[PDB]
Amino acid sequence: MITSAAGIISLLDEEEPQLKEFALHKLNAVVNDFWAEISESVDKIEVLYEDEGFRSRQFAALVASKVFYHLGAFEESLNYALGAGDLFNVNDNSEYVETIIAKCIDHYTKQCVENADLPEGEKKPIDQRLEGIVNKM
Amino acid sequence: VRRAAVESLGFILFRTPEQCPSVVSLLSESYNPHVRYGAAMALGVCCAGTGNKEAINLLEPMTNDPVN
Amino acid sequence: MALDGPEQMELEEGKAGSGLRQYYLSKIEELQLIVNDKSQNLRRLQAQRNELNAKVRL
Amino acid sequence: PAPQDVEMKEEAAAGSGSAGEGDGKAAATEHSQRELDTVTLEDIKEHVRQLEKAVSGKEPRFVLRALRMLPSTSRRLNHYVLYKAVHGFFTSNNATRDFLLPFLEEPMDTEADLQFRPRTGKAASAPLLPEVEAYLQLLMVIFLMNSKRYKEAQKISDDLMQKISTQNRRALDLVAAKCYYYHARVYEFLDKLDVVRSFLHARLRTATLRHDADGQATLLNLLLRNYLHYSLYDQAEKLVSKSVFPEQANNNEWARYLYYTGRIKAIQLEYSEARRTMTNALRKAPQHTAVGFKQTVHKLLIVVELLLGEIPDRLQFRQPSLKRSLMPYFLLTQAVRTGNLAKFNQVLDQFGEKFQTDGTYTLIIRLRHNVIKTGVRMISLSYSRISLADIAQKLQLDSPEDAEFIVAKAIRDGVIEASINHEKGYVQSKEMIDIYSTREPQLAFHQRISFCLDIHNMSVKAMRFPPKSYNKDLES
Amino acid sequence: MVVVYLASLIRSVVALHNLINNKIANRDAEKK
Amino acid sequence: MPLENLEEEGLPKNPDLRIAQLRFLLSLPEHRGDTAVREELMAAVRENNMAPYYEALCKSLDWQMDMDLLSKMKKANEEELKRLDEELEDAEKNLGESEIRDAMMAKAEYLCQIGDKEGALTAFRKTYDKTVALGHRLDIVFYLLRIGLFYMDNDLITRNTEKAKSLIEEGGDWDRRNRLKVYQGLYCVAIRDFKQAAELFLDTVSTFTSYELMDYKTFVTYTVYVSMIALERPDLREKVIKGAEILEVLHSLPAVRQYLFSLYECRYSVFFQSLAVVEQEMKKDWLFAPHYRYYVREMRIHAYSQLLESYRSLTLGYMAEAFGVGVEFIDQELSRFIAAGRLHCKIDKVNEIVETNRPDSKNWQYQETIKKGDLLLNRVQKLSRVINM
Amino acid sequence: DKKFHGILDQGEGVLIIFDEPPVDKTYEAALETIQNMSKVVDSLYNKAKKLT
Amino acid sequence: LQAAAGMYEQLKDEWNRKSPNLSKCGEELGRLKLVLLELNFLPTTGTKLTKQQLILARDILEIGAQWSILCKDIPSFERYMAQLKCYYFDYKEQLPESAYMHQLLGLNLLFLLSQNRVAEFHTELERLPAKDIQTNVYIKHPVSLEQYLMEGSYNKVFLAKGNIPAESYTFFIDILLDTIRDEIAGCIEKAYEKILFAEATRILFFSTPKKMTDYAKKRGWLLGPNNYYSFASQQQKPEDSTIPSTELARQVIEYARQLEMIV
Amino acid sequence: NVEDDFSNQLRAELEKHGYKMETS
Repeated sequence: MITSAAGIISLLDEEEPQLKEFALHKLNAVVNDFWAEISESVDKIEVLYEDEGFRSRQFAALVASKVFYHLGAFEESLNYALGAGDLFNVNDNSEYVETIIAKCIDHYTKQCVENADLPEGEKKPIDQRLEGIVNKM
Repeated sequence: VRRAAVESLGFILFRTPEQCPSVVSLLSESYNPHVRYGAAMALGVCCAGTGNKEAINLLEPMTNDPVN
Repeated sequence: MALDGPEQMELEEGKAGSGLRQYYLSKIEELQLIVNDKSQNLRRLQAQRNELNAKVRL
Repeated sequence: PAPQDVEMKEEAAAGSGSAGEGDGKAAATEHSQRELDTVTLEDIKEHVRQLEKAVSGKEPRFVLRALRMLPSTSRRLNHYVLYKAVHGFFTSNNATRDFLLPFLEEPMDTEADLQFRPRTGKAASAPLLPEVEAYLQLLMVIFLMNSKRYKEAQKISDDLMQKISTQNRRALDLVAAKCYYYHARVYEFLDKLDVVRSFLHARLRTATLRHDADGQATLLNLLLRNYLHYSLYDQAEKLVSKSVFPEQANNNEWARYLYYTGRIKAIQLEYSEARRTMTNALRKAPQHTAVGFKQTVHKLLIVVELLLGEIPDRLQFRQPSLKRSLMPYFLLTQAVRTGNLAKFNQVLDQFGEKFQTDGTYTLIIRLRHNVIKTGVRMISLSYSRISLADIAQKLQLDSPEDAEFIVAKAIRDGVIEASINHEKGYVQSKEMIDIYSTREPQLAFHQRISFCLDIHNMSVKAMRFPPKSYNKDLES
Repeated sequence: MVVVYLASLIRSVVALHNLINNKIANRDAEKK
Repeated sequence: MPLENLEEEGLPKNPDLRIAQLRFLLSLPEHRGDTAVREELMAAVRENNMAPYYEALCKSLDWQMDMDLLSKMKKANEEELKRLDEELEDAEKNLGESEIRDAMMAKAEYLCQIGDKEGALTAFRKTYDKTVALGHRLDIVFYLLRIGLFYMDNDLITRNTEKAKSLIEEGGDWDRRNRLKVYQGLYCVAIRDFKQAAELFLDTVSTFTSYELMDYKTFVTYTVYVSMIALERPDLREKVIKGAEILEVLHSLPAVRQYLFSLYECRYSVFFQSLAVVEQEMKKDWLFAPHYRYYVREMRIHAYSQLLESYRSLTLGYMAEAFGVGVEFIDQELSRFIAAGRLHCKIDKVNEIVETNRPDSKNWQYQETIKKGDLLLNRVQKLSRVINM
Repeated sequence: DKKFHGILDQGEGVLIIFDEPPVDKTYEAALETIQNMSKVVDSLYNKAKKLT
Repeated sequence: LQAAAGMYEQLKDEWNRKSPNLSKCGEELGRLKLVLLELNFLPTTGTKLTKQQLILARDILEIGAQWSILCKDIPSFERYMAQLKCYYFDYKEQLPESAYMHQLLGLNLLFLLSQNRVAEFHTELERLPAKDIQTNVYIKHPVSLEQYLMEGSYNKVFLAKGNIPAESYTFFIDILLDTIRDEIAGCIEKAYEKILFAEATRILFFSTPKKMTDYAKKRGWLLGPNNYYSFASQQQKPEDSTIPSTELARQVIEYARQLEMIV
Repeated sequence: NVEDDFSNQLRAELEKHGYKMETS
């Protein structure tokens, strides 16, 4: 509201997997209400996707992709959303963060155009999630 | 070469013929009346089946000019 | 569609496809910016040139 | 009275609203716009029209003259900005303070600017419809600066603006960037701790899609002040890292922006960087909305600069007509300059309260050191070897034992450039300085020469763009 | 800059308010 | 003669006797009939406080506003108006050039007595447009100067001075320049440039004839002191002290005669003592002398600098004796001056040597560059943002 | 007078005379540069004030 | 909250009311990390209702950060210190005020000076209002310590005060002295020509003269029974000098071509 | 200290008298 983000950010960092799981869940709803603190502090969220000591990789990844978009890097939001696996579908369902998704078709068009030329390749420089959004579209 | 170049543009651009009066105008301003003869041509070809408003007005001061 | 109104699905529902239209329009919005400044910059050079032409012809 | 007022109010409204609207409709063309929006548009909407002619609350007529927004919530900005006190925080109107609509007269004609109410009102995904409703929004909330009104925009009276925005235009954002500034101010003036962030945060997301520097930039600055005052130090600290601020930004938003950064730097212990940004802020906007802000700039100006190691004169400050805010400040300038440690810190400790609102207060403690440092600097340059007792008497140091230690601390930094002999009780000047050398005067000249380039480029680029535009469109 | 800007600044103030009236003039002038 | 008004005016303004001086001061405006401007004039005059009018009290009891001031004002104005009417009307019937001119010179002289600054410009211009003798034209401007000085605002005089400058050249009368020179000096003492004031005062003393001066005797006493401020010792020694001109000017200087002696002897001790006294006797008396600070600084620099410039060494004990000032005090004053470095000297208190660097090299010329450089640095940038918006 | 530009050393009883003028022409010009610019900017800036 | 005793209520009382038991603490350190899920729920979702709640929640957490200094667990203190940053001011007002808020702040501020995070000392300070209610007796040692240090005083940078609780305060006093002296020693290296054996205590801010000699082998200051460190140090400082061709403000060749280009 | 001139009138008088009696 006018409540500082600082508490949430500190929880992400902590060793215990039960704490981390709470931390993102709360972080996710407030993301629109407060970008400012969280945008520098995006680094912690990203690591949390990477750990395998943490159970909740898809949620962690989903949270970082929104903060990134907020900063105004359309590109970094993409990498993390593809990292999530599932919970890509939720970003799509929202329209004030359908941007990540719409941009994914955008990023795709570039790569596929290079592969397209001699056949109708998607080839090597595209991954599955990016490939998927486009054909669903 | 200046007069020559301007004509060929009008052919390339007639697949969006509206672009041609803008570009041909800039070139006609030049010191050489030579370029102007080509300018006239560029427009003509571009618009030749069906034209624009703009193409006709560009051509019109040159008709009056007394350089032959 | 809009840049507003959340709704469920995207697989083939088609609200997402319309929603992408609103983002397709953002792309032209990115593009409208480059184009206006290119017209203004061309114009800057034309003003200078028209002024040079006038002397030589004269 | 009421019969005369209504007529006067429609005629002024119509002229101003129609012009404002006409520029957005044309579409943003950056070079042309920059002159149009800065001097003309902002000034007529704010100072010239509202304040002069009939009363200073033209707003009850303003709703009926042209559509604000389709729900009756915006139409009832005669109950959300005349509701508080006696006709808002501005002069008493003759116009009716009523719920839903005032009067029932509809002078919305057939004219497009003058806009019929079902016709423009719908908050379209088209960029055109929000854009006219926002133009009308601009004039009401730009009054907020003149009025100094509180909680007549904290409640729905510019929370409403979010609902109008749907898709938004890129063209819209340059003008909307001015409206946003005013949304923050109303809460910030009283120093209310209510949800400034939600509206500003919402505006950030659209502005990034549209690719308009002015709108995204302006939100980062407002946000920075809201948090610092509030004592939510962490948010303010992080935010600065985005950094964007275009030249087509308004003269007031620039001066505000420079000041806020200046505070953040000064506590981190960048006295050097802090001094620079704050000095630029006073200078860059002489403006007229700046006047109100400038007094705030002068408070900070005197304390930062003194910590960095330079002294100014009390004489400089007194001469402008913003003199009234500089007055406690005259005692501080003199204290550092004479070399009077004891007078300077005691005065500042008590003064520290005022600064706390700003969050400048953490600096006040560090300021005790700087007077002794300034003092040592004049003595070191002047002399060769001068005895320890002489320095202690002039600077107004606590004892001769305090005096050796403190003089040493200044020395380490290297700006003083001396050595102090503790067991021999003199200070020696390592300075035997002169610019009589080989290359050294060029170095002095070099800074002046560097700075000139920044002016030259800025000048050249800027000079051609407005006359070529007017020939292009309306040359008057 | 200030010498060329002198003219621009003056044109700016007149032009903005003129902008809706100019549409009727422009049309008329252009028509014939 | 109207210049007498000023002399008297400095005394109630400064502290040296407030109350008694006020009656006398008030009388010269009382005859002229100064009333409309008088209330506005008091406020401006202040730069060491104390109003020359009854509209404020500062340091002591003020003299009252005489009834005579109001009565003379109304009577003089009524007369001037009757006279002028016949002449203006007559002017049309007859030669335009002559009749109006004579009428206008008189009308202007009364307006200047009230002290109406605006009434003085309007009256002046009509006479200039028409035929008028070059000597007679130039004389007129003197009144307009006297009111600006009277008002003693720096702004107002600068406007007058611009007009005066254009006009003197057209007429080409040297007798008239001398009266002009004095007014110009009077303004100069008033600001921070005594340096300029010295030149004007010296030239005029040698050849003057008693018109537009407040008292020759006071004026000669004052002239010598001002020359010192501008002129360092190698110039000062020749011109004032040993020169032919000072005898021709006549002597009324003695407090100042001793003052010049102290710099020449190389015995500074008596210079400083006299400096303190000179501020009390000359400066306060005179209306003109604000930003007193400048006067003090320069005089003190002159003494220090001349000894230091000549000598790269002196021993401390000798240096202290000669200067005649206390040790902490000699150091503190210098400390300000060394920073600028036109002197540029160190003092040892452990080696007992006072050293002078004495740059006449690249150092000297470069330091000035820096100071000027700062002022230029702010202006240029300020100009760039204002225009952009 | 500055007829030889030195300083008299009373501590050893020598007349030490300072180096022959070393001031380059560019350096002397730099002070001059500032006068030309200063006069212009000051005069311009007062009228310029009206814009904002 | 208050909820689930033996790592809520008991934790508080062992530092304060009762007598410290480290043995009991050690196991509660693991337990305390689990409880943070409920505790930090009150800050960063604050509201008017939660204003009473926040105080109660803070007590477990802050005492537990104070205990981490006492266990000699610096990473466990840092994790908990961090959550506590949100409590310094939160919401419109949640009442940051606690009876051990004053004890928590004393150790925090000291930790920051010891580390030589002087910047962090200032940056957190402006955030802190809610320490004015606490008052300065425990606080008075880090704020004063910083000021005197800033000033350059070496006889006012006391560590006499600041041991009035002293359950974890002694730890910061021991290290602060050592870090600050080293900095004072760098100062002296440039500052002063020669030190014998008997003025060294004060000037170095070192403990003994014996020690001044010890560091005189380590930083090669020594030259005879007294040091000559100043000569080398003092001489290096001038850098205002310019060697033929400006390279101080970029090399001359590149700079000279750039002036042309701006036109 | 706004202007040195007021203070200086006393300084020069005072300083000379003391200095003279002692050394000079």
